[PDB]
Parts: sequence; structure tokens; C-alpha cells
Amino acid sequence: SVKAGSAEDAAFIMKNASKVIIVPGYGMAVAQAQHALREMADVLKKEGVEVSYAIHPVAGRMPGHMNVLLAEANVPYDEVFELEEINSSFQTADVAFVIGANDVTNPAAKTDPSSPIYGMPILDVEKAGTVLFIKRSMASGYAGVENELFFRNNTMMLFGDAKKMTEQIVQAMN
Amino acid sequence: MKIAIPKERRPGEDRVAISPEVVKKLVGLGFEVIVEQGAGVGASITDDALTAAGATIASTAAQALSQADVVWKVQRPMTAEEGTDEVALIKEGAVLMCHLGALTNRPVVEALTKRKITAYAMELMPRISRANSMDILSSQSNLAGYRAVIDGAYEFARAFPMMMTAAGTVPPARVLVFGVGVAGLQAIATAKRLGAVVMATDVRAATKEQVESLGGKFITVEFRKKQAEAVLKELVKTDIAITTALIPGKPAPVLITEEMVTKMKPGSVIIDLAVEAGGNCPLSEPGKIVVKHGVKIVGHTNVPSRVAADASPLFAKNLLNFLTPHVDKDTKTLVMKLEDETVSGTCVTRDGAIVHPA
Amino acid sequence: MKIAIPKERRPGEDRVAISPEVVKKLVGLGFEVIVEQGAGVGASITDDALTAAGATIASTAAQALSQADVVWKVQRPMTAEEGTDEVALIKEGAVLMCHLGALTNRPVVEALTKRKITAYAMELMPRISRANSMDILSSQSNLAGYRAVIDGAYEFARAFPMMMTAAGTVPPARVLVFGVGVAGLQAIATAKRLGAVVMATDVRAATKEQVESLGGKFITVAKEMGEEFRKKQAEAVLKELVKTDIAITTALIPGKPAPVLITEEMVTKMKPGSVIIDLAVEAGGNCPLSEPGKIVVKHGVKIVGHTNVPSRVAADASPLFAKNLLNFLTPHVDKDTKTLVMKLEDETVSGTCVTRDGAI
Ligand SMILES: NC(=O)c1ccc[n+]([C@@H]2O[C@H](COP(=O)([O-])OP(=O)(O)OC[C@H]3O[C@@H](n4cnc5c(N)ncnc54)[C@H](OP(=O)(O)O)[C@@H]3O)[C@@H](O)[C@H]2O)c1
Ligand SMILES: NC(=O)c1ccc[n+]([C@@H]2O[C@H](COP(=O)([O-])OP(=O)(O)OC[C@H]3O[C@@H](n4cnc5c(N)ncnc54)[C@H](O)[C@@H]3O)[C@@H](O)[C@H]2O)c1
Repeated sequence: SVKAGSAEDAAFIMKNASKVIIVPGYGMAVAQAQHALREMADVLKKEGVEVSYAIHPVAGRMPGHMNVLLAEANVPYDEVFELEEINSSFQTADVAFVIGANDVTNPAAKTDPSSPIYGMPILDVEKAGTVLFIKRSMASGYAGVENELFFRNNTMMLFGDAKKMTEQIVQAMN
Repeated sequence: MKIAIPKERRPGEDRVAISPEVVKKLVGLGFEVIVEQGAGVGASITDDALTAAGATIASTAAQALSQADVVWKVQRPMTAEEGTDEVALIKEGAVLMCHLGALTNRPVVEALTKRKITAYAMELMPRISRANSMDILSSQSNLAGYRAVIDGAYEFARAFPMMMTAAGTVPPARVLVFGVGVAGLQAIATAKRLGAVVMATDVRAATKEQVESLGGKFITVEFRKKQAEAVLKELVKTDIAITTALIPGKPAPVLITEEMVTKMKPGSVIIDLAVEAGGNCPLSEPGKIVVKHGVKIVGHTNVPSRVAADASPLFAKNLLNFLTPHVDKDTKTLVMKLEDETVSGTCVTRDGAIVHPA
Repeated sequence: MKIAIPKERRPGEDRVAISPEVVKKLVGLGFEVIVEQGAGVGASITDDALTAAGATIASTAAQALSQADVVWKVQRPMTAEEGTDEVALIKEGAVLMCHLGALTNRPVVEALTKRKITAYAMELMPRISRANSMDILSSQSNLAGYRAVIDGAYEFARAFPMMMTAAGTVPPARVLVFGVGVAGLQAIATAKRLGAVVMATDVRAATKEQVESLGGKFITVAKEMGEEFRKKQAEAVLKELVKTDIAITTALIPGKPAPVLITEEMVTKMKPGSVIIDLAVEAGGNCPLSEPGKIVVKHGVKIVGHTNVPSRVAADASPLFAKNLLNFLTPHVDKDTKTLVMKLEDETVSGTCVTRDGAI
């Protein structure tokens, strides 16, 4: 039940990856971690890695929430993709770097038909080789439900502030 | 079946309940799709672009609606009691999907009932996760939040951003957003990206996190109403004040009294997004810019329509997302399931009788 | 010595050649400062705030100017032939500093020449490093750039930024900026802030680097160029102009009319609901369909041609104009004598001085 990793663990995983799709959520906005995030991506793609951003239509707490913040952080528009055109890319991604998202990934939207999140379309982060989730604790998202993706084989919990944790990961990348 | 989209006839409604991307889908589900000519002109959608997606162009409203089994519009249809009888154009037994404002417009509910129309009030969509794609309250409010900031900046005689120049430095605009629902969060974001210092206040406590997640500062701090002094302290330094606070069915809360506006600096503007429900400012007047004590108090009606070219595609999508799960094989027919909370919470009359609890 | 600043009487002019900060440095410079009642109203400058900087208020325009050894106006003073005769209110042998518009307004130059008034036309400031803080075309056009985008977004029926939403994606506006000068660079900056995709072009190659550093993409294709270049340009521009949502034209050529960059046939190809902001409208327009002071609508495209765009940002434009004037005037007040002596060999003084003591 739940393997926990550190900044340095997440650095090794993404440095030794061909493809990484970042997946931002409210948590990223709260911590205001866009700038550290975009720095991580451009030192990630300096290493030859291929980098995308996957934006869920209802990430954050308003429409266009992730978009404004990635825009202030100078993320190119050509790297930013909507759910419907990027959900099949997860199959071929070594890492799904989930930063401050939760509900946006929970596959109880597909499975558990009594769930509050049932029917919602979600990002298929489970299809990636391994998922890195950044959040402070084990609390739920908006929906008040647990995420099964947390305690399963190929997932990794990075316990901290999204801005601090990302900053720390950029440090260990050298 | 046949599905038809008229032109919005109400004064100042530039939106339409269709787009080319949505027409392509409606044909794909088996519909012959008619739209009235000139309906998309407010939204920069020509009749040429509609025809190319698979739509037929009726010449008048009545012709468009005569054999239509489904009808989509943005604002509730007019009654004979307001001088134009649009419910009379809708086919007996047909389905109407639109922003009905049903809980506050009982006359339109009843006029539909007499004609035995099934109407689905889109505003009454249940607040569940899978209904987000159907939800017109958020898609349209979100754009109004953006546009509030654009109207505020239009009226303001200074630049939003700080400017360091050879001739000197002009300071940024300060913006105070009352109410932090969807509209106010997009207001915060648009004021923020334009370079303004942005403040906000909201009576809900868990709003502070939200406001800071967009880079704004929350106005913090028996009778805890010395909070009014914390608001008054910023408002006195504020250039643009944007008020977004509504209460469905009731008059809007007064958040900036005439008393507070007298203490405001000259050249300031108040954008009252709550103006249709009576305003968060009692000095605001629907459809105009009143000036008093040196302050422009702006109160445009129907703000989503001041962004009708993006507002309309999103609205049309909401309608398709609501309807698509209900189309099935059987010689092209829609079958609405009562079990579906999205249908029972939204339906208001069905074949001759009112059905919604309120 | 007295300096005075009246209210601006020309229709639509909300700017003022004064600010509290400038009053303070002028009092410390040795002037008493008189300002017309309510002259700062459109710039949000109050009389009480002018008083606390140490100026006095005059009840009327005539009273401000009557003992003033030096007058500061934003725009050129009207003549009898235009309505009220302001030149006549200025005292004999005073000095006048403003946007005189002297090369294309000869009746105002001869009206002042007759009252012995010395006039320094700010707009003829020679273009040199050290005169950048005096430059009024620069301070005002920079603000006009910002406002061009605010006027685009207001007339436009879509939003600027990209937004991925539960109801689909509102794509980003695409903006195209003919002329990337002071106003060009500010419209790009401001359009980028609002989340647009921004194309730009110019006849100057040095401008490409400036566009790319602001986040725009430059369109590969100041003096008169000819008709052959206009064709290469229209063809190169056309791909982007056809997907463009807002188009801001800012191009000017000293002396000659404004270069046509978007003809009738080009606008015919733009999407419906598109907008063109013509800042060069007071000079004939980059777009010939534009008409000063109005919004033309033609072919589904809204051509906007406001006049005196800087005055649509009058509260920022005013304090910066008044600093242009203070910077021009400060080097020529000698230490403790209460006199004005303009060096004359100083090219700041010669290139801007039109008339002085009776003769041109
Ligand atoms: N976007 C909209 O228009 C809108 C509007 C209304 C509701 N919603 C709902 O909101 C939800 C959005 O989903 P989401 O996946 O983006 O977010 P989410 O489901 O609410 O989860 C966000 C996660 O971020 C973490 N977090 C909070 N502060 C953090 C910090 N400073 N540093 C690092 N992590 C932090 C939280 O856990 P910890 O506290 O443990 O760190 C939380 O689990 C959806 O369910 C949607 O339906 C969206
Ligand atoms: N005191 C000074 O040193 C001083 C003062 C003002 C401007 N300048 C410099 O001069 C440059 C021009 O600035 P400006 O705003 O005064 O210029 P401007 O207002 O005179 O003209 C605007 C722009 O339009 C462009 N243009 C003209 N014809 C064109 C055409 N046919 N196609 C495309 N573009 C065309 C010009 O290249 C120019 O950049 C700036 O780079 C600025 O730094 C210097």
C-alpha cells in the first residue's frame, strides 16, 4: 500500500525516460509552481526527452485554469494538448508526471458506478510506464473520494508542496 | 429526426444555439438540421459555413421550426404576452432545449405546456462531474468574467500594466473583485495577466485558496463586520472594481453602497456583473454607464453576448453533450430516460403537464 | 518667473501638461506654478493634489496665462478661425512649449509670431539618445500601442487567450502587427499578455530580434519602399492575414502619407468578426477604408480609427507628457537666477524652436 519517493527518486525516473507528459492540476495552481515546472521541462528536453502537457478540461477551479498559469510561465502553445487529442499518447509515455492533479486522473470515473466522479472523462495516466503524483498528503481532491491509482504497482507518491518539490527535482537533475 | 435552431429575437442577444462543428455531429447522429438564416451573424457564423457542415437554411423562423422535433435556442422563447409568440412556432409535442429561466418565468413554462412541448431548462443542470460538459452556467459565466476585465480596461484612462519608460514610470492598475465564482476567478486571471495588482473578497472562507491559486491577494483581517473596514481600505486604493455576486431567484447582495463609492478615487470604475438582478451596487443601471462622485458605474446586460462568437460554440456544445447519450439506433429517435438525473433534474414540462417540483 | 498650464479645449482632449510631481520640481526650480481650474479632470488629476505640490489655481484660462513667462500646453492653441482665440490670451513675449504640429499648421505659427511669443514644438525633437526623455511622440505612441489592443479586444466578439474547458477549447486570438515601432512593440507585448498568438512585420531588419524577444514570430518579406515591395509584402502577409483575428497597423513615414498595408481586396479575405486597429488613421491610414473618429464596418470586418488615441489613456499619458516637458526645460534654468536661457547650439533647442521674438 503506497510507495513513497523523494525528489531524487523522481529525478532518476524522468532523466532515464524518452517521453514524459506533464499533467497539472489545482495543486499546481495553489502552490503557484508553473515556473519551476516549465524549468523542469526545459532541462528535461535539453536531455533529449520529449515533453508534453496534458490539460484536463476541468483541472483547477475554473475553465482555462492551467492555461493561464502555463502561459505566465512561458510554456509554448505547441506543447499543450487537450484531453481528447493526447489521451492515446499515454500508452507510449515512460512517465506521467502528475503535479497537483487528482480527480482528473482517478479511474473510478470509468469503473465505480456509485462514485461522485462517475461518467466524467479522465486522463489515462495509468497507461504510462510509471506515474509520479505530487501532493502534500493522502487527502482527496474536490470530489471527496480516494484515488486507487495511489496504492498500485507502478505509481509513486511525492509528498510535499508542488513548488518546493518541483524546485527540488530541478536541483537533482543538475 | 429534424432539429432546428432559430435566430435569437430578444434585444441585444447576438448568440446562437449552433456551430458548424456541432452541426457535423448532429447529422452524424441522424438529424436533418435546419437553422434560420442570419441566426449566426452575431457570432460570426455565416450561413455559408453552416450549409457546408450539413445544414439546411430556412428563410423565416416559422419555416425553420414547423416540422422540428427538437429545437435549440439560447434564451427562452417569447410569449404572446410580450408581443411575439415564438412558442406558437414550435411544433406540438416537440422538444425544446434552452436557457429557460424556468424557476422565474412561469408564463413561458405554461405557454409551452399548452402546446404539449417537452422543455429542458439547461440552467437546472445538476452539479455532478459528468454534467460539466453540459453546464451552461459555467461556460457562459466564464466568458463574462473575462469580458468584465476587458470592459473595465476600456473604460479606464490608464494602462493596466506597470510601465517603466524613458519619460518616467506609471504604476499598475489595482483591481478588486467581489465574488469568486467562475466569473470572478476568470476576472482575477485576466486582470492578473494584464499586469494589475489584484485583490478579491468573498464571504466563503475556502475561497482564499482559490484566489491565491491565480496570483491574487485575499482581503483577510462578536461583530466580525470590521471586515468591512478591510474592504474599504483597498477599495479606496482601487481603480477597477468588478462585482460578480448573484443569488438565484433573489435580488443581488449590495456589496458597494453609494456610501462606499463616495470614498472612491476619481477615474475609478465599477463593473456590476449583477446588474440584471438589481446590482451589487445600487447606483448601477441596466444597459448604461452612469457617472456619480467621479466614478463610472458600468452595467451592461447580457455580458456573454458581448463575447458571442466564442460563447455560442460553447453553448452549442453544452446542448449536444446533453442530447447525445439519448440518441439511439431505432430509425433516428431520441429517448429521454427518467432515471438519468441529468434529465429529471432539468425537465420542466412533458406532454401537456408541468413536471418539475418547483 | 511664472509657468502656467491651461485646460485643453480641443474636442476629445482629456490630457493635461501637468502633474503633482512635476509641479514640485518646478517650484524647487524657481517657478510659481498656476493651473486652470479643472484642467486635470480627464487625467484624474485633482486641484487639491496640485495645490499640495505647491501650485496655485486660476479660475479661468485667461487668468492662468496672463502673467505667465512660460506656458505649457498639450496640443496647439486654437486661433480665432477655429473658435476661441487662445493665442491671444498668452502674454506678449512669453515662451510656449507643446505639441504645436508646426510643419502642418502654419496659421498657428503666424498667430504666435505676431504676439512676439517664442514657441518650441516638442514634436520636432531630434531623434538622439539623450533626447529620449524629452520625446513626446515616444511616450504617447507607447501608450497608444497598449490601447490599440484594449480597443481590439473590446470590439472583438471572441476572447483573447486559449482556454481548455468542459465545453470545448476557446482557441487563442491571432494578432498581426504591421509596423513594430514604439507602439508596435507595446501592442505585441499587450496582446501576448492576454494570451494571443502574435505575428509582426516591418521593413527594418533590426526589428525581427525585438519581436522574437517579446514572444512574437516575425514575417520575413523608415523610407518609401515602392510598389514592387508592397506586392511581395501583401503576398507574404496573406497566409497569416487570412487566419488573423485582430490586426493593428502602426506604420508612419516622415513627411509622406501613411503606407497602405491592408488594401480593400486584402480585407475581403479576412474572417468575419475580425478587427483592424489603424493608429495611423490621422495620417491617411494603413488601411484606406478607415475614417478618423469612427468604426467602419465592411465585409464583416470592423475597421477602427479612433483619433488622439493617447488621450484614451489620459491619466497615464498626462504625467508622462509633463515629464517630457520638464526634461526639455530643466537643463536651461541656471542655478539661482529665475531666468530661461536656451543654449541655441544645443540641438535640442534649435531643432524644436519654430518662432522667437517676432520672427521665424
Ligand atoms: N476547473 C473548473 O471549472 C472546476 C470548477 C469547479 C469544480 N471543479 C472540480 O475540481 C476538480 C479539479 O481536479 P484536479 O485534479 O485538478 O484537482 P483535485 O481533484 O481537487 O486535486 C488537487 C490536488 O492538489 C493537491 N494540492 C493542494 N495544494 C497543494 C500544494 N500546495 N502543493 C501540492 N499539491 C497540492 C491536493 O492534495 P493535498 O492537499 O494532499 O496536497 C489535491 O488532492 C475536479 O473534480 C473538478 O470537477 C473544477
Ligand atoms: N530619440 C530617439 O532616439 C527616438 C525617438 C523615437 C523613435 N526612435 C526609434 O525609431 C524607431 C521607429 O519608431 P517610431 O515608432 O517612431 O516609428 P514610426 O512611428 O515613425 O513608424 C512606425 C513603424 O512603422 C514601420 N513602417 C513604415 N513603413 C512600413 C511598411 N511599409 N511596412 C512595414 N512597416 C513599416 C517603421 O519601420 C516603424 O518602425 C524605433 O525603433 C525607435 O527606437 C528613436
